[PDB]
Amino acid sequence: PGIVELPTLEDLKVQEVKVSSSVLKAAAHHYGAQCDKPNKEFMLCRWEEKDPRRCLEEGKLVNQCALDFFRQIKRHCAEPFTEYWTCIDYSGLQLFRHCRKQQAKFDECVLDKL
Amino acid sequence: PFFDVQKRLGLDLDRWMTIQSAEQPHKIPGRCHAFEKEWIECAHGIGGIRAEKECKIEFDDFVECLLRQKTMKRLSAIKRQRDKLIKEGKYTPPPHHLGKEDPRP
Amino acid sequence: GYSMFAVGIGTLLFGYWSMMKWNRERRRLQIEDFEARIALMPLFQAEKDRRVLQMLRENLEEEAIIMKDVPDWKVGESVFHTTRWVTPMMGELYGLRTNEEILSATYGFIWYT
Amino acid sequence: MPLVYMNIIMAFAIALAGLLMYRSHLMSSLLCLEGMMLSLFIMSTLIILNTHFTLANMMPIILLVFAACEAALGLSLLVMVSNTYGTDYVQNLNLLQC
Amino acid sequence: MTMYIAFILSTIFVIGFVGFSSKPSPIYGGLGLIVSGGVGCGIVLNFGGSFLGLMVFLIYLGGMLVVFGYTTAMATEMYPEVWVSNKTVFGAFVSGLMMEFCMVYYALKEEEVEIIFKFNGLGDWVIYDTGDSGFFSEEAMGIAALYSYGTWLVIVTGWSLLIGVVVIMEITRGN
Amino acid sequence: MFMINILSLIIPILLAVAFLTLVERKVLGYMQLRKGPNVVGPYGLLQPIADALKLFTKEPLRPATSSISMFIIAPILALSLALTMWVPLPMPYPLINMNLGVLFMLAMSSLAVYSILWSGWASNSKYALIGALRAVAQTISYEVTLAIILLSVLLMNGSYTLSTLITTQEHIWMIFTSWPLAMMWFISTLAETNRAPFDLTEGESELVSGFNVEYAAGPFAMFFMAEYANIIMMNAFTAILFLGASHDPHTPELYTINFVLKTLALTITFLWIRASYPRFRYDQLMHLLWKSFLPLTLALCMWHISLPIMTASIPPQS
Amino acid sequence: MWFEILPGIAVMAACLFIPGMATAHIHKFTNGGKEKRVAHFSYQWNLMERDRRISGVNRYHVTKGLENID
Amino acid sequence: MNPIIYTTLIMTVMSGTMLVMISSHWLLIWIGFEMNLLAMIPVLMKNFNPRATEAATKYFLTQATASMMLMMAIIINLLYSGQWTITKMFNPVAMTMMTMALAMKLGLSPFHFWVPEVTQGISLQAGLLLLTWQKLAPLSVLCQISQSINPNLMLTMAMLSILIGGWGGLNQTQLRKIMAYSSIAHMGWMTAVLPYNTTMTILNLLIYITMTLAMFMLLIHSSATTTLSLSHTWNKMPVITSLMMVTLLSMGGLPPLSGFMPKWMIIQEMTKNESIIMPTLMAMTALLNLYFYMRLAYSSSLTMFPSTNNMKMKWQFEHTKQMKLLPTMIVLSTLVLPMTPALSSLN
Amino acid sequence: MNIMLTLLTNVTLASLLVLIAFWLPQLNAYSEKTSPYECGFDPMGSARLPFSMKFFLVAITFLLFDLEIALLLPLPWASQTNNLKTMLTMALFLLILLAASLAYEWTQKGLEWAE
Amino acid sequence: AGRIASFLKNAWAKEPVLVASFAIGGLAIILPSLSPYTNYAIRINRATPYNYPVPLRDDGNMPDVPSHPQDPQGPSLEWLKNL
Ligand SMILES: CCCCCCCCCCCCCCCCC[C@@H](O)O[C@H](CO[C@H](O)CCCCCCCCCCCCCCC)COP(=O)(O)OCC[N+](C)(C)C
Ligand SMILES: CCCCCCCCCCCCCCCCC[C@@H](O)O[C@H](CO[C@H](O)CCCCCCCCCCCCCCC)COP(=O)(O)OCC[N+](C)(C)C
Ligand SMILES: CCCCCCCC/C=C/CCCCCCCC(=O)OC[C@H](COP(=O)(O)OCCN)OC(=O)CCCCCCC/C=C/CCCCCCCC
Ligand SMILES: CCCCCCCC/C=C\CCCCCCCC(=O)O[C@H](COC(=O)CCCCCCC/C=C/CCCCCCCC)COP(=O)(O)OCCN
Repeated sequence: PGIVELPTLEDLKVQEVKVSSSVLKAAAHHYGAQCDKPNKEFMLCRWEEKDPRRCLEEGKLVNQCALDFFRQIKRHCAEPFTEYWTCIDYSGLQLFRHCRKQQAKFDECVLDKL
Repeated sequence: PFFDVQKRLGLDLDRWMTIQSAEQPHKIPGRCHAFEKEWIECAHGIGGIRAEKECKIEFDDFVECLLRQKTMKRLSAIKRQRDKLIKEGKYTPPPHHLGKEDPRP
Repeated sequence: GYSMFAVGIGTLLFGYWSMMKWNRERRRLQIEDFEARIALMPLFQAEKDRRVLQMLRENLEEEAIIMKDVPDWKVGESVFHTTRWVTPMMGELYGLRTNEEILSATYGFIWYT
Repeated sequence: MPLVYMNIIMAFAIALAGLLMYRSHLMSSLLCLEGMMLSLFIMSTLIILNTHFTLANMMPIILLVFAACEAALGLSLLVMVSNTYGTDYVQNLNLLQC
Repeated sequence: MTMYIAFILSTIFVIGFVGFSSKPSPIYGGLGLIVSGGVGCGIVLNFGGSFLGLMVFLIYLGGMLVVFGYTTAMATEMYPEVWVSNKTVFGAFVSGLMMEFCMVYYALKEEEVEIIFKFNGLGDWVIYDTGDSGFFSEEAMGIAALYSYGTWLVIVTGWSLLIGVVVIMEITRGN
Repeated sequence: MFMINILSLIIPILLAVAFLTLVERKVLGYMQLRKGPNVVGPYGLLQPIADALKLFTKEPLRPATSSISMFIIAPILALSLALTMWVPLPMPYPLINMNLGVLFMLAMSSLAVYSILWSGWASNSKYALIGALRAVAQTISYEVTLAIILLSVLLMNGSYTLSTLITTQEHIWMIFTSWPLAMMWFISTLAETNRAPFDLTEGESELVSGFNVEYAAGPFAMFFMAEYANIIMMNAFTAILFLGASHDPHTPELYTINFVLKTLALTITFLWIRASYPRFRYDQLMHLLWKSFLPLTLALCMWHISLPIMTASIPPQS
Repeated sequence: MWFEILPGIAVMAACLFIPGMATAHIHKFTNGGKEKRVAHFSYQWNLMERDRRISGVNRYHVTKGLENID
Repeated sequence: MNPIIYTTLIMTVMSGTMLVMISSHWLLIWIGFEMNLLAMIPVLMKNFNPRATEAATKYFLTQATASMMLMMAIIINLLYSGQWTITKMFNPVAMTMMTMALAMKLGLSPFHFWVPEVTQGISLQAGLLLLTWQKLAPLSVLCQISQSINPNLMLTMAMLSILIGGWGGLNQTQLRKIMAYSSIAHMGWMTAVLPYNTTMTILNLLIYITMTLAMFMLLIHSSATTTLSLSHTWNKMPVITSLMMVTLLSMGGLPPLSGFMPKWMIIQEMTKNESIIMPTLMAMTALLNLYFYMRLAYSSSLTMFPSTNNMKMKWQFEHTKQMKLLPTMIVLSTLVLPMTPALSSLN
Repeated sequence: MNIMLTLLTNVTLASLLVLIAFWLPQLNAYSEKTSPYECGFDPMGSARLPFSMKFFLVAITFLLFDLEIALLLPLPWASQTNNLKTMLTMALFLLILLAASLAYEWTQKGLEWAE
Repeated sequence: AGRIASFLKNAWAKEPVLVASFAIGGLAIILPSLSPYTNYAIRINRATPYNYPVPLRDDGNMPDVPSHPQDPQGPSLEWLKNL
């Protein structure tokens, strides 16, 4: 029935986003506000092609956008973000409601700096 | 025998639950949505006698998705050959397979 | 007689009002959490695609090494007539790995309490 | 098919054989009927869960409902039989022949 | 191969079925059916069907309580029979056990068609889903869809239950 | 590390049952104008230890007419089920976190009746049989109403997870929203635990010892421990369901203290009720459950389905 | 008593305090001291599995912050 | 029984049959069968006595076993093809189980033993219902799944049903058991032609239902359940016995009566395929049913049996309840052969 | 896995308690000690004789009413659908049907025990 | 109108439980059709985003679809914050 085409391992290499789920959740809203365009392009490719092998470059672009976003976040509000995601990480359900002061500080920093 | 009351009145008493490719809640897809969709679109309007012959390929793919007999046969063949090779001692299996792999997110 | 019924009805109404307020707030909080998940989804999808493809490629290379002894085995041959992408069965991704990974991939979520 | 499917099918066959082979008590045969219903529930649930047929998830519950009806029906009849004979033996249901 | 948990549970399911199908006495038959209901709940739980397994266990517990009461009322004798108190019951039980063991050996050491098709084993873990999505339980959504999609099913089921109440009253009226 | 958690759950529960025996005896004594155990140990604090040591050094009897396998199986089932019913309770964190904890409690509770059923049948004596049939009647009386009350109360929780009840009652106790359901649930839990005025399976005045009349020494002590563990567990379930303590994620000890205090209050209320009232006739319990509780429960289930939709107050977590 | 009933009540209260406190402390001891993660749905389980994969020591509770992205 | 409750139960029986007939989902067909059985059980027990209770118990056991096999066949079909629609039945083992379950529901040989017993244990009205209305749902399902049938199994069961109906009817003095064996033979005839033409099955079912309704209504009009009690009817109302004789002759399949039309048609259809031996066997076997019909006609209409003195009193009174559809049923049972081509309207 | 371990632990503890109870103390079993208890006098018949159930109709009705519990349990999830009118209509239909069945059994003396 | 008042009084004097049950059931039946917040419940249910919103391909002729989540087009949840 024919053989299955697969990408090489070298083609699958990309810089990785290696922050935990609490870190991702603490920055989720700003991340979706800033990196919207590459993510939407990747999702449209994914839902139109119906094949993960045809949207690899879009995934690499998504990783690059996330890396740039987190580099900026590190560059301007390391400490408020660290406090906010530590607060989020302590919770067993990772709840937004239990840490609003740290979220307010992080929001103020990102608004003023960027 | 069959009085197609639903078709005559356009009621849809039970047709919503006849197939897995039909409007699930929250758009949750069946495991074999595409195969069933292709088979149904192939067999539509030509009758059962013709569909049993001319849509045999789509139906075979759908049944393979449903029960996965050939996939297990192929996996078992690969595993048997690998086990024979290691028993003979010529296999030399890789670190990722053994759990020493460098995981990615 | 009348006083007890009135007091019970008043207690019920006060509880109803408080629960209405709290449940609406909880609905808003759920919507916020769902939006955060929506924002995070594309990156997870990209990494999942890369993980699945990498496991498939590793299995393909290992099978090409293993199954060269036999006469009539086409390496990487599909079992479907169609040439479109088919989601892996997970016996195909974890078929050559240790039973610990197999257990974690199969029953890990169900047994986590 | 996996081994579990064969086990459930074997359970159904065993319950059917138990129903078809009466000893004395009508209650034991009713229990065999209930066992057949349980086996059908398990088999259908496993199939529906395996294929992720979301709307079919309500089908087994429906089965249970009618099982109860069937279970109630049988029990009702047993009561009458007992009230006629002081026992639930199938030997006493022999007033009518072929 | 992985812990054989599903295979063990299904074997115990078959064993309980053989236990109540040899028909020792409705007390022990009810015990065997309760055991089968428990292991079936476990089997369904291991596939992701928590609600269905719990529901079937609860329903069969209630049914077997009613059956126990009816056995005390109408299905007793001076010496109730157990699996080792009678040669017919013991023979049926041993035949069922041997049939199950033979079928398991046949399907495990070989790959042959018993009745329908062939089977090699490999454990039930192979045909799983690796589906990664959802803030909800799919089984819960499908079952809850009974009140929005299954209006016809609800109508026929409710009518059948009301008719069943009327029917049991008519049957036991007597006269 | 998990086995340590299991042991630290199940040993303190057994100690609590042992001293609940003493507390019940003393409360009944002081409500009956007497003292109760105050001799062996200061304030009777060594009485449970003496009772346990006496019961486990006493000869156990195997009746000649009894079915020995079921006779031995029944107390084991009772005690193991009573211990297992504790594992999904959030205090504030459960040992086992279940999506459907409420249904698990329902199923295990409806399984626990077979201990009494099989012990009474396997004793092969008339009083034990009468007690077991009374147990059948009691379950048929209470089960459906209990389930419908549970569903009606949980229609405001949004799920069947027991931990969510803590967040549901963050501001107000659920009793202020469903106090009629709370009353019916309290009576139903009195009936489910075979407690006075619904202690009909034992029926001391009518059936001597009822279903456990043939049991002695350790097997009898096991039934006793299972019963008292069920008492404490059901009152803890009521406390979680209707009087929700506030949980601070950085100080769970406060929640634990609050929840334990509420559970002890409800258990003392159980003892008070036992000391206060006479016993029902077991057909009268069926009539009370099927002619008064069931219609009101159906109407309240209708009301509690309609109310969140009417007021746009539906809970989250579909 | 009536206050001589209190010692038994205190003993029962102390016994009943143990399960909750022990569960909380054991959960904190085996999860980095930060309230063991809850996974009622497959998405949260996927989050935990990703955390374990990127932790570098096969433990989900080991959290990697911004220092891990150079 | 309350008349309101009886009407509700009859309506529920009919609703279950209609649900079977209009459903596209296998689950809804199974539900229709369950509802039909649940409502049918009390109708068989309307006049309470031990024989009625025994008949109801036997009927319940048979139909519950059949429904369990039905559901298992449905589930096997779903396993090998995720389909719920009633169609060509993609699995052969499931199709065999489905055929056996439907045959057990219909009372086809060798699952025939319950029919004479249940018919004898109930009243004549309940027997009328059981032998006329209860055949519609399984036959409708069989017509819908006919293309996937295995002709060997169904033809074997049909031939066995015809043979057993004739042989069993040869031995009976009770009228209800005679009717039951006649029903078994006619079901055999109906299922013999099903794999070739479902229109012929429908035509045979309609003619059989008309003749059976006329027979049962005549038996209710003259309160006879045995041959000897029917042998008195000539001394009270000879017109009833004459109409009964003509109806029996029609049920025997003699030309030019209407009962000849289905067999004739079926035979022709079977010769349109090759199928020569089986129709010849079927006709030669139906001669047995003709024989015991003729014996009944000898007892009731063609000779006069001795009567009793008290019969004189019965001469002074008239029948109170009158069946409005009996004359039309008799006419349709006898004089319908010249309108045979109208069967085209059935397809 | 954890739930299986918990079940095993509880069952093992109960079994060990039974074993200790039966093997630690001194046993002196004789025929009179192990005879059935009927308040000091020998029983007339056997305890395995049929024992009449006066509430059999209520037991069958309980069987029927238990399945409506399974029907009504998914209501918390059903309350999250977009078409709330149909869901509310169907839930009220089911509850009204259950109440009507209870009323029918009540008015026809079905809840009265046999005498 | 006068006999039914006596009937209601007698029912309240003999079977108060059934009176309360029927009153509660009737209120639960009829009230939801007269409430303005039922549609609010429907809207709240529809506003819960369980699945991912898949973007549409721009053909250049959809001025009602936003090009960014923060754009003024698209649905609004501002009614939900005031509830
Ligand atoms: C000609 C003779 C007429 C009288 C005899 C009728 C006999 C049958 C009894 C009832 C008739 C059945 C018709 C109703 C079929 C249900 C489906 C239809 O009505 O649509 C539903 C409309 O629901 C309405 O609420 C109608 C249902 C209310 C039924 C009232 C109960 C009447 C039954 C009484 C008789 C039954 C037996 C006796 C019980 C008392 C669902 O619509 P909707 O949800 O938008 O969209 C679904 C698609 N989605 C999921 C993708 C969104
Ligand atoms: C709370 C739950 C967990 C607790 C944790 C501990 C669990 C304890 C274990 C459960 C048993 C408790 C009872 C302890 C009493 C001893 C019972 C038995 O084991 O002793 C004798 C067992 O011995 C046997 O009778 C025969 C002797 C040993 C049999 C030989 C088997 C081969 C083993 C090799 C031995 C060589 C030396 C061993 C050391 C290496 C039985 O004698 P018997 O009188 O009837 O029974 C009544 C005992 N009395 C006298 C105290 C009243
Ligand atoms: C401000 C005005 C309030 C208006 C409230 C609405 C109307 C209230 C009155 C309606 C009916 C009230 C109860 C019926 C009248 C009085 C009771 C009666 O009929 O006789 C009592 C008698 C019971 O006494 P026994 O058991 O026979 O005693 C034997 C020993 N001597 O009642 C009966 O026989 C039958 C009772 C049937 C109960 C109905 C079943 C449960 C239904 C209620 C559940 C929820 C209903 C909601 C749906 C309906 C919505 C409108
Ligand atoms: C604005 C919209 C709101 C909708 C309306 C809501 C308000 C409705 C108000 C009425 C609710 C009342 C709920 C009470 C439910 C049952 C009451 C009842 O009538 O039961 C009695 C009996 O019920 C009992 O007495 C229970 C018996 C067992 C007693 C056990 C001990 C007593 C309880 C001690 C205190 C318990 C405290 C309960 C809550 C504890 C905290 C959770 C029936 O028996 P009879 O009087 O004989 O009449 C029947 C024949 N005609």
